Amino acid sequence: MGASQESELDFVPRLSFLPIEWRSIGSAFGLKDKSGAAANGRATFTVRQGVDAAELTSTGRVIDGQADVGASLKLNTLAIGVSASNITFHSGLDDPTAAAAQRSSLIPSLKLTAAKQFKRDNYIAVSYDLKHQKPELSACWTGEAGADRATLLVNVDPVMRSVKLAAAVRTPGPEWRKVLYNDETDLLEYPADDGARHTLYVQHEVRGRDLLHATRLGCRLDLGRLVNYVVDFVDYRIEENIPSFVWNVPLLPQLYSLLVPADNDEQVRHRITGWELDVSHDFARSGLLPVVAISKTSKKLLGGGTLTASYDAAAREAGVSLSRKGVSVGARVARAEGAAGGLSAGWGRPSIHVAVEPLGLLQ
Amino acid sequence: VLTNTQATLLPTDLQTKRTIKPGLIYTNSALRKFVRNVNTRLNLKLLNSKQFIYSKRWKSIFSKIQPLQNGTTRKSYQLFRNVAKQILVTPDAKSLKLITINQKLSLKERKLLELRTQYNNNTLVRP
Amino acid sequence: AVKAARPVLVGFVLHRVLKTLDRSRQLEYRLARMGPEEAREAYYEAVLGKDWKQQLQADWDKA
Repeated sequence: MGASQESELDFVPRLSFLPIEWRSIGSAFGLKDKSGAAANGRATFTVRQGVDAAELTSTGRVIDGQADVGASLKLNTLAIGVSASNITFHSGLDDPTAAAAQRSSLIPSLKLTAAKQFKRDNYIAVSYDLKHQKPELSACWTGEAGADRATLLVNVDPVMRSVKLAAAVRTPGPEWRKVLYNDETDLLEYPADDGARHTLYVQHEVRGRDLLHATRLGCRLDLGRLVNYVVDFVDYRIEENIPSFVWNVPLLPQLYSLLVPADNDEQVRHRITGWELDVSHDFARSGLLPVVAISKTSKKLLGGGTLTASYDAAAREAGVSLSRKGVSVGARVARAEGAAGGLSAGWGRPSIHVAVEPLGLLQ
Repeated sequence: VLTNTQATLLPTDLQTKRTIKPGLIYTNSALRKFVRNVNTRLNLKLLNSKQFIYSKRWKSIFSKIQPLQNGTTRKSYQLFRNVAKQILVTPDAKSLKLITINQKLSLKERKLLELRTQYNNNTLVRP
Repeated sequence: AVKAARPVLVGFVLHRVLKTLDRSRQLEYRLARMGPEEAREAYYEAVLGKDWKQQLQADWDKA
C-alpha cells in the first residue's frame, strides 16, 4: 500500500542519475489520465564554515543552492517539455573555491524537448537547448519481466559528439529457497516474495575521440538476502566437508550454532530487513577508490526514514545522513591531509547539505 | 448433428458444407479428426518458427534433529557420513545433505505436477 | 586486475540489462497485460497466424 507516482525511469530512492528532462518526460507519461501536465524539481543546499585555501583560516560561511526545474504536458500520445537545469545561487565572500566551482559548474540551461511514445514503455525524444542552442537525440527502453525490471537510456549529441548511456536493473538476484512438494495435498509450494531487491546500474559517457572517457558503476544490495544466502550455502554444501577434529576444540559447535541456526518453514535463518549496502565507484576520477555506504530504512523513525553512514576514500570523507521522501539532511566531515609526520590527521570541517524536491513535499 | 455440450467445447463459427450420415460414431469421428488436424497444424507452426523439487516433510525432519550438540551424536553422524559418502552418493549429485531431502522426481512427473499446481491455483482443443 | 575485471563487470551489467529488456517483451507477459477476450484472440494471432479462423475452417472441412 501507499504506492506513490514515482518516476518510471528512476529506480533508486534517494539517488538520481538521469537528466532532468527525461525525468520530466517519464513523469508526464506516468499520468493515470490520458492527458495532462506535470511538473518536477530538485534542489540542493550546501552550508559550512568557509576555510580559506591559502592560509587554512576560517573566514565565514558559504551557502550554495542548486536547482533543477522541469515542466511537461501531454497530448493524445506526445509530450512537450521545457526544463531549466543547473541554476546556481551563490552566497559568500572572498573564496577562490567558489569562483573555481562557478567556472566549472553545470551551466544554467533551458531546454525544449519533443517526446513521442513510439511504443508502450519505449520512448524517443529530440531535445534542443536554447541558451547554448545545441540539438541532440535520445531514446529510452524500459521493461518489466515478472520479478525484475530494466531501463536503458541513450543520449547522442553530434555537436560535441557526446554519447551517454545509462542502464539499470532491479532484480531479486540469487535465490536460496527451495520449491517444496506437499506430500498430503499433492501440490507444489513456491516460495513467497519479499519485495526487496538488488539494484545494478552503469553510466558510460564518451566525450569526443576518447572512447572510454568516463564510466561510473554502482551496486546496491539488500544485506538480509545476502546473509541468508551465505548461511544457507555454508549449511548445505560446506558443513558436511569439515574434518571431524575441528569440532573437538572447545566452544566451536556452539559458535556454529549461533552463526548458522536451524532451518524453518519460511526458509530464512536470520531475520534481517531494512539494512542495505551501497558500493559506487567511478573510473574517470583518479585513484580507483570506492564509495561505501550502509543504510537503514527504518519505518518507525519519522515514517520510513533512512539513516545512512558513508565513506569515500578519495576525499577521505565520512557522512551521516537522514533522509525521507526526497528530503535529505546530510552532515559530512572531511579528514584533511595531515602535517609532515606524526599524529596530525584529524577531523575538521563539518558541512550540512539539504536535498529537497518541493513538489515531492506535497505527499 | 452435435449436442449442446460438444458445441461449447469447440471454437465457434465453423460452417459445415456437407451432409454426414446420421449416428453418433460419425459425429465423434469428425470431432476427433478435427482435434488431430488442429494439433498437427499447431506443432508444424511451432516447429517452423523462432527445477529441483524438494520434500517438505523430509526437510522438516532433517532440520529438526541436530548433530554437534555433543560428541555422541557427532560421532554417529561422522560414521554415517563416511559410509554414505562412500557408497550412497553418486558423482553427479553434489551433496549428501541435498539429496537426502530431494524428492526424486522424473522430468515428466515434475512437469505434470507443475501443470496441476497451475491448474489448482487459478488451450484450443484440449477440453 | 583492473584491465581484466573492469570490462567484465561493465559487460555483465550491460548484458543483464539487455537480457532483461529482451526477456520482458515476448508472448506471456504481454498476454498477462491484456484483458481475457483480446487475450483469446492474441493467443491465436501468435500460435496460428493471422487468418486463424480460415485455418480452423480448413481443418474442419478436411475432417
